[PDB]
Amino acid sequence: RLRSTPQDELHDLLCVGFGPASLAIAIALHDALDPRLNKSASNIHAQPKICFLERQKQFAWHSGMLVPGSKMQISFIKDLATLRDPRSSFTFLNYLHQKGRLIHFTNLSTFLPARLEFEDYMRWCAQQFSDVVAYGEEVVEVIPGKSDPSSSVVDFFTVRSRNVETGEISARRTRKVVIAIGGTAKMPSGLPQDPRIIHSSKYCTTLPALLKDKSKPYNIAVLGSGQSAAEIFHDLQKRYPNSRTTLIMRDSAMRPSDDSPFVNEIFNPERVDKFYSQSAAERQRSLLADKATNYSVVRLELIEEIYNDMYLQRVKNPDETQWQHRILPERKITRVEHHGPQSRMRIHLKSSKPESNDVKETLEVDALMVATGYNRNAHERLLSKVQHLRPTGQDQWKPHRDYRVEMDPSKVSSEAGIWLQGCNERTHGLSDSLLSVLAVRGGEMVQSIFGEQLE
Amino acid sequence: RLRSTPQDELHDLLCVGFGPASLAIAIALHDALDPRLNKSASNIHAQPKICFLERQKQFAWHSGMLVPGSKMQISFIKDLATLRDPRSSFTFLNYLHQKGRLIHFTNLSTFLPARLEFEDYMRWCAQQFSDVVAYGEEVVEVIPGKSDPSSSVVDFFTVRSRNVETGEISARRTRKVVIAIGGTAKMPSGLPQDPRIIHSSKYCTTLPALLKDKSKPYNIAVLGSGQSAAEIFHDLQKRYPNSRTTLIMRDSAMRPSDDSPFVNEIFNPERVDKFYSQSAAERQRSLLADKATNYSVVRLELIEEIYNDMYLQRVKNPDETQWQHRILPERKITRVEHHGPQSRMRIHLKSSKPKETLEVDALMVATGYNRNAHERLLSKVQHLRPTGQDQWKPHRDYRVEMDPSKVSSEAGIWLQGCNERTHGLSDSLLSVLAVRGGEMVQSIFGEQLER
Amino acid sequence: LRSTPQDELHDLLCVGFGPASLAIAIALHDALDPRLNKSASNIHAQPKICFLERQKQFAWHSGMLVPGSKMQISFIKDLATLRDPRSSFTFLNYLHQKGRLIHFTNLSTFLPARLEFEDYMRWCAQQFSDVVAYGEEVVEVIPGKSDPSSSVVDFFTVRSRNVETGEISARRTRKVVIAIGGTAKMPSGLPQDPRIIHSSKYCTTLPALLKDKSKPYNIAVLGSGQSAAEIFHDLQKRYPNSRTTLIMRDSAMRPSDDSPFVNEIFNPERVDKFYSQSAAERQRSLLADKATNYSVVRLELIEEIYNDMYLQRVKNPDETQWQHRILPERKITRVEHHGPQSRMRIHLKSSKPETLEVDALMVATGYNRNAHERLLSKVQHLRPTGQDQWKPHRDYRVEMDPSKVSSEAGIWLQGCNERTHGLSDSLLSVLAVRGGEMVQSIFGEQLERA
Amino acid sequence: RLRSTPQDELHDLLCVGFGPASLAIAIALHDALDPRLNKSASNIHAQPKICFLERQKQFAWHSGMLVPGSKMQISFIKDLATLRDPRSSFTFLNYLHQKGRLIHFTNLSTFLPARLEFEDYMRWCAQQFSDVVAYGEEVVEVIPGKSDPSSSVVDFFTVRSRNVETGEISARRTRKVVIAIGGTAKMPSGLPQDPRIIHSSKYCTTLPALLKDKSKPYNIAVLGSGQSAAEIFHDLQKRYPNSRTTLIMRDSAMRPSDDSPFVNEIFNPERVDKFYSQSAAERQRSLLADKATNYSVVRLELIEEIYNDMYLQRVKNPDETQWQHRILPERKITRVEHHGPQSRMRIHLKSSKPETLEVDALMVATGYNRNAHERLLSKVQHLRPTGQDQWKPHRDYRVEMDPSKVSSEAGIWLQGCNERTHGLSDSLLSVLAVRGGEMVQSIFGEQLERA
Ligand SMILES: Cc1cc2c(cc1C)N(C[C@H](O)[C@H](O)[C@H](O)COP(=O)(O)OP(=O)(O)OC[C@H]1O[C@@H](n3cnc4c(N)ncnc43)[C@H](O)[C@@H]1O)c1[nH]c(=O)[nH]c(=O)c1N2
Ligand SMILES: Cc1cc2c(cc1C)N(C[C@H](O)[C@H](O)[C@H](O)COP(=O)(O)OP(=O)(O)OC[C@H]1O[C@@H](n3cnc4c(N)ncnc43)[C@H](O)[C@@H]1O)c1[nH]c(=O)[nH]c(=O)c1N2
Ligand SMILES: Cc1cc2c(cc1C)N(C[C@H](O)[C@H](O)[C@H](O)COP(=O)(O)OP(=O)(O)OC[C@H]1O[C@@H](n3cnc4c(N)ncnc43)[C@H](O)[C@@H]1O)c1[nH]c(=O)[nH]c(=O)c1N2
Ligand SMILES: Cc1cc2c(cc1C)N(C[C@H](O)[C@H](O)[C@H](O)COP(=O)(O)OP(=O)(O)OC[C@H]1O[C@@H](n3cnc4c(N)ncnc43)[C@H](O)[C@@H]1O)c1[nH]c(=O)[nH]c(=O)c1N2
Ligand SMILES: NCCC[C@H](N)C(=O)O
Ligand SMILES: NCCC[C@H](N)C(=O)O
Ligand SMILES: NCCC[C@H](N)C(=O)O
Repeated sequence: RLRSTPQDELHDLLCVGFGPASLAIAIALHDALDPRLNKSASNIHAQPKICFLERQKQFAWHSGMLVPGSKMQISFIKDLATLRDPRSSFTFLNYLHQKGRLIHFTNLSTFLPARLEFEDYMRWCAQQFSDVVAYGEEVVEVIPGKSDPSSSVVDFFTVRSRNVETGEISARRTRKVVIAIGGTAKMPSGLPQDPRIIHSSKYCTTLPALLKDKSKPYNIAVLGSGQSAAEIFHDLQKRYPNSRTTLIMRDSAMRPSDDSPFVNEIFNPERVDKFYSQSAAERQRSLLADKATNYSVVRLELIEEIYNDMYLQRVKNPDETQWQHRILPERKITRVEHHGPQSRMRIHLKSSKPESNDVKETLEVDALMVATGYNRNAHERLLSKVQHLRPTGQDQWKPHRDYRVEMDPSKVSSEAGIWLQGCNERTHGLSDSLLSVLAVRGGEMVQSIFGEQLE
Repeated sequence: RLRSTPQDELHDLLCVGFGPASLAIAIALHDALDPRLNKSASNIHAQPKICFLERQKQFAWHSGMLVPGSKMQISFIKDLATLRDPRSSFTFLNYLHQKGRLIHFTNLSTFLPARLEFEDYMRWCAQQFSDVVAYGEEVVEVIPGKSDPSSSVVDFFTVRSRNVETGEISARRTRKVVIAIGGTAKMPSGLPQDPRIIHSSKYCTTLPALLKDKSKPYNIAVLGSGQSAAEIFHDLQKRYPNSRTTLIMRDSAMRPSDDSPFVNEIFNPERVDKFYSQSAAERQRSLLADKATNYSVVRLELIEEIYNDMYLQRVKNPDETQWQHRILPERKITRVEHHGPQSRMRIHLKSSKPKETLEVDALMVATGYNRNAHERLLSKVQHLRPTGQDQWKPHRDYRVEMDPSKVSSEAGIWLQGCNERTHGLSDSLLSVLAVRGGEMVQSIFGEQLER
Repeated sequence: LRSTPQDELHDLLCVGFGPASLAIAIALHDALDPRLNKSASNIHAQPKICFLERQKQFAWHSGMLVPGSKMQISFIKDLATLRDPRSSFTFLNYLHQKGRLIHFTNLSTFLPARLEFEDYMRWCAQQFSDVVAYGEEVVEVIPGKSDPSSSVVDFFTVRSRNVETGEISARRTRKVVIAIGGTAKMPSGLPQDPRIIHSSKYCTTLPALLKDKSKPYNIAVLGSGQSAAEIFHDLQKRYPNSRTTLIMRDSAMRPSDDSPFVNEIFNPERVDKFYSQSAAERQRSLLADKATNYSVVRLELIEEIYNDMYLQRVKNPDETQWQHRILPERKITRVEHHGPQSRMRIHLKSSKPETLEVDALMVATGYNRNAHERLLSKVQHLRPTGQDQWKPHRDYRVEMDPSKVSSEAGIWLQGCNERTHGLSDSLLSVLAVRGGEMVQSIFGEQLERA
Repeated sequence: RLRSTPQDELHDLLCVGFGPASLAIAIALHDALDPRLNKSASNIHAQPKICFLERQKQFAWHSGMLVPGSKMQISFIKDLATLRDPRSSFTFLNYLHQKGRLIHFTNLSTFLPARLEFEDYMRWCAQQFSDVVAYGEEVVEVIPGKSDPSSSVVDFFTVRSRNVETGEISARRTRKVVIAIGGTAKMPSGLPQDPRIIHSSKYCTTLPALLKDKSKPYNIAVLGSGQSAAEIFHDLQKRYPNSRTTLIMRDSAMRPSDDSPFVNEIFNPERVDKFYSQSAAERQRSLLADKATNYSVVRLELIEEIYNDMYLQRVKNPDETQWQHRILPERKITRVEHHGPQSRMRIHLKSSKPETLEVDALMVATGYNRNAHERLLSKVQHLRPTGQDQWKPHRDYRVEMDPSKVSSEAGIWLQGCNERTHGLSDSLLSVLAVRGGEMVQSIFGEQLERA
């Protein structure tokens, strides 16, 4: 439970996006006000005026990548509450207990539930906050607010959102803003725009509408060699059984993701303090050394499955060029021909060896899945009408350790501010975009944003 | 947490033993009284008068088998509370959080903590009941009590215990008794008593006192082929590196324990209802069908290590009879000669099918456990049973049958941990303790807590 | 190995050309190779050998080449390695010849796909095409007396029916090997119907019955061993909108046991120890080791099937609503199948000492290994008087009355001797070593003279 | 069996070293001369005059690192013959069959034999070449020979070795030389030389002579975080149960070695052709991208074991600084005080980003160098093409020589030190079986074809 604020009142906090980062904040505030879990909150009566705006029509966790049988890449103990308080009612185990499913999950013997199940757990959590989440609202800008228009100090912010069904613009006033909008699809700048070129994030939701007949002999290419690329390549061979699929990667091979126990301690919540305090050179060097814990890597078991699928083809035909499904390593796409009335595009491939008697290959494909990752800079556009409130000379938003961005103290009241969530890897460590530290961080955020107010 | 009852007052419940079974009852009672876990408890004034008697000097979980590196045989999710309420403060995960170790345990990636750790967890739990647990008290009998002697109705029980340090006998009066005393060492009937013949349960605590010099080339035999035998045999080779150890088993081979997921559902808490209601013939048949889940089986990984160690010996010497450590299958012990001043006993071996001798400094007897010590403990109330029973018969709720004309309905005796035959293969393990503790709190204190 | 003209007196005739006989062909080849056996340089006389196989080409339980099915035994136990790793008929040399050895090395598995191990044995078998007559089903074995003045049987006539033409062919031999594997075991209570198909004919017969891979068929599977689990699992992929039901009289699928100490019962050198035990001892031993082979599923497939069921529970807590269901501790009491309805009605009762409407029932109830009894009925009078069963010696030669059968003639059994020779007899476990033993038993004296 | 050549004759081939690389060459020549394996070998009555010089007294494979329980890091299929011919009598599987051990190894279900076992397998191979291997001979230089008086062309080489027992210098003449001397111990340039500073390569042989009492509470430090460091650190805690061990590494963590299936194909024999023909810049980039397949990495299972042991210490005491065994990451050694009459050295630590210990010994597990052939060949380096400062092998491992200074019938080959031109597999067992066969063609092809 959290009771709603009338839309027109001045909010204490408005959060943009209701994915796992914002949801853990919602959960942490709930637990902070629960006197059974927090002996102090016995004397507390007033609840902060909180509001969440989410672009999707309901809570959903990367729905375009809910590939049948995909598993989480992280232990369920790192759910949205347990590392902060195992007694919380929002643990994965308590959710299973409520679904009457806990003993059955115990016999699974896995730390890595299906992505479908973990979505249901977080959907189960999120439903308990329906009175403070406005769905179908896409935030478009954040503009400065002044209670006295003749004042030179901004003391609140107006968040504007467009309803995804009507297009109507709504305005909500708040003292503090959290931006937790995840990542945007990153496409190679050389690729043209075309309904047959689909980022991995829209795989489950748009590809079936393009290629309607599940038995047709489509040619489908996949670009990339990380977890998204591997899952799409593996699934397409099951989803379209008569298809010819081609995995295109600029590396020489899929490489295994690293979560060996010592290396994995960089994701511990208490490391965030050490990481933040290092110099920019140390943080950059560290992120590069631990690259294989998260980016451009595939879970070993899935590498092993794809290799076995390829081995079976080799058993049937010693000639790799005749295989139904193929991996073309150390290639890059140099041209995509897509104009004209035909269904298929023509992809031109050259070696990915640095430009420093080469051969060019062509493919005709009905679709190209682009599994080339994500950017986390969409907040720059959302915050562009308040960036003049930054300190003189900053070209980028600067979060402190507590995730609040730096602002000119003469332009912004100390009672107003903006916080960033999920886009702070460079200052806060490889865990920032993941589920890794969300439970603990939600607690930190509730202290940071509401600590004085609750006390 | 739970406040004490004066020793001389009439108790609501007395529990004999403070192992995991009693600890689960204590925890569930705490949780039933916790307004965070039951809003239907914010309006509860009186805490029931509860008492626990434990013979050991502190909480301890088979400390004589705390073999270096030994692991749990069950997922940590089946702890003393989670399957009943994951919000409990007595979960394993919350314990880790209090110890500041939760994130580190996460990187272990295991469902099977070290036995040493799970002991500390339950010990951490047990400390919060220190005001209601009397340690160093060995219960010796349970005797019937009558508030009106002129009556034919037993309406309470007197539990007598001997202090392990002083020998003083104490008497406590209670309306209800729980017996949760675990198992006793099962010894083969043909073996004589000798300080060199030591049951597995006393391995860590007695053997080092006997074989003090860790460098001597002792001959040590081990009898059995279940989990206790496998762990002792493996550990002896590290503990006494120059020893010659011999594993003696009547089966042909160590066999893996079965916790494959469909088979493992017999341990689910909700199976207890189905199992309890089956006939005596069906109950026996299923326990025999599911034997490989618990008795006479070794965790697959431990077998593989032992086999690898033997394989390495074969690499060094192809003649098995010259090996330092040996496994002798399909053998039974027919005689042990032990009378004499000489240090070693002479073990005589025969085939286990329906001359070999070993001279040994010690024999570890890893032959399992019996669970009927309650029969001796309850013999002075045996006349209160319905006429014709030669055994104590627990109902589904674990309360034993008593002649309704001889025992008041407000008094009773419950059994815990010794009911495998009527309640399933999960009765003696950690499997259903969290849910079962909750059930017991309902059965014994439900009416009292509701009013 | 060079062929023998059909009409000549053979030294050895083998009935069946599956893995059991193939191991013999391979072992005889190696016994004659001077690279492997120095003495064979002084042998130019090859024994007169011939193989009769009922299938049109070599094939290894092809009605069960289920997509993704794996071997249940390490590739080291191929058809030659445990006898001689230098043999050209090893699995590793096959991979090397196919140019696949390093790629297989990167698979890091001891358990090849069944498809692959079948191709490995097919590669072996093709090198014996001159002594294998395919499409020939042996129908009887009949005694021969070469000396009209004696009553002593000193050879055998094996007659076979060609499966395509029906012509009956007769071949004379001094010694016979029967290595015809197993026959489908069906529960005695089940009626015959084209919709009731044993697991051995799953891949080959069911597709002809259920042609539309997308139709919402109800398909039941009976049993809980490796075949039941592989079919139950595959049907959910093969007919994705189907409703499948696994019917078992046990309470659960149970894991197969190949832990290292238990598994030593399959070692080649155990056969001597096993054979010499009493009948009661051998019977007790087979019962104690049942979980090594019968009524058991590889753990990984159990875990997989359980995971699929768990996903259904996530989607719907009501098991009775599931697309795919397991009904444990059940038995089939009646099958209603006479009628125009496309579906049969299966009647279920509890198996301790509800109905389904199904388009098909897969019967995964295992195999019998006694078909040799009918094949040998015209020589049964040659057994020692008082024996009601064929008795193999340790060397697999069946006992015969020395006053009725010349010592130069005899009959050997392969694959049907579990009760006398151990759990390894019907499997691949000891075939390479046993191939060697058979060549010594059958050709030892002849190869020495030669 | 290859027959020996008289010591004073002109050899066709002389090999420096008799480790696995040279042994694979010996095996491949044997197989090339076997008419059972190569049909042509029937019409060959001329065995090449071959000789091997090995400094150790008998075949031995990194005996200084035969840590109890250490395992191969490579599938046994990549033994010294199988990838070239599975029918060879020198396969690992055939060795097991000859030792009567094949079925027992099968029940192990592993591709990774114990290093102790794989050592014995290669020793079993090596015994069959005893007539052409001179043990106890340390090669010190290779000198050019001119058989034609007044000529300026080198057409043979003199290999000189010192007897390890007597110190006597022997001279052997050959037209072709193979250098296969493996790697030399790499020590950090800042550390001083002291009997207490011991490279990992001498762990099993030298540390026990230094720290003789296995029960004393030594402080033993280990430097590095690759496979050698991890095995020693792990072993020291078993070998010296009361010691205080400290792992010092400049990385932040031990990282797992990569042999996942697609990545691992860089080790396939046929990749050598692809790698060799790539540009110098492309080869350096590829070697950098695949580093985690071989250098500064630990087998995952071993990392997990070390992490488990540390977790247990955390269970016993939450204060990392009080643990018996400790890991100090992101440190480098800046100073060692060791000139003193006190038994312990003083190690000074600073951050390894761009504290003191007192220890009885420091194990330096800092890897290997492969450039000792430069010193062995220094008296023939004037024969390199003008302008080369380094030895350059062709694809077939023959080093380039000025065609006007060296007869085409003479030459020198390198084995194992050619990673920069031939791929990450060059120094390992990965391609030895195939490569030996290639070497037999390269060195003896014309000679065997004329025969
Ligand atoms: C397919 C896939 C699978 C995983 C992962 C990534 C991907 C692509 N991740 C990493 C992933 O970032 C993480 O699991 C969470 O989604 C991060 O939560 P955030 O709320 O910061 O992002 P996220 O993208 O989840 O949530 C942001 C939300 O904001 C909304 N939004 C965006 N713009 C808006 C606007 N203008 N107005 C209103 N709402 C807006 C979006 O609709 C979305 O709901 C992961 N990590 C891990 O530790 N373990 C794992 O197993 C995985 N699995
Ligand atoms: C070495 C070993 C290891 C395990 C297991 C057994 C053994 C021998 N078990 C099974 C084991 O029975 C179970 O884990 C618990 O110990 C069950 O606890 P109980 O409380 O029923 O008795 P348990 O034996 O624990 O404790 C009963 C207590 O009663 C006391 N007592 C006895 N008589 C008394 C008297 N007259 N007066 C006072 N006190 C008395 C004893 O001192 C003891 O503390 C197990 N199960 C599982 O599910 N997972 C696992 O990993 C294991 N591990
Ligand atoms: C699906 C499946 C999978 C396996 C296994 C069984 C099944 C059903 N087995 C056990 C199996 O029995 C063993 O692998 C071999 O098939 C035994 O070979 P046999 O040659 O003795 O019989 P098998 O059935 O192979 O061969 C007998 C042959 O005789 C022929 N035949 C029969 N009657 C004839 C006649 N009258 N005239 C002419 N020819 C006739 C048949 O056509 C057949 O080819 C196994 N074991 C193991 O160790 N590892 C494993 O992975 C497996 N896998
Ligand atoms: C502890 C350890 C363990 C392994 C490995 C390395 C180390 C340090 N390796 C890599 C290793 O390099 C490989 O196993 C082989 O030993 C390489 O064989 P070489 O014969 O080229 O050198 P190697 O060092 O084996 O042999 C060279 C020989 O030349 C001798 N020698 C040197 N100088 C001489 C001189 N001047 N005169 C005479 N003789 C001289 C030496 O005595 C030695 O015997 C490995 N790789 C892999 O693929 N799998 C694995 O499991 C392992 N395991
Ligand atoms: N002996 C240990 C058995 C534990 C049981 N498999 C369970 O899951 O409860
Ligand atoms: N059903 C297959 C059993 C094979 C047996 N484990 C063996 O190793 O021979
Ligand atoms: N250091 C050992 C590397 C061996 C290599 N992965 C291979 O498979 O050949």
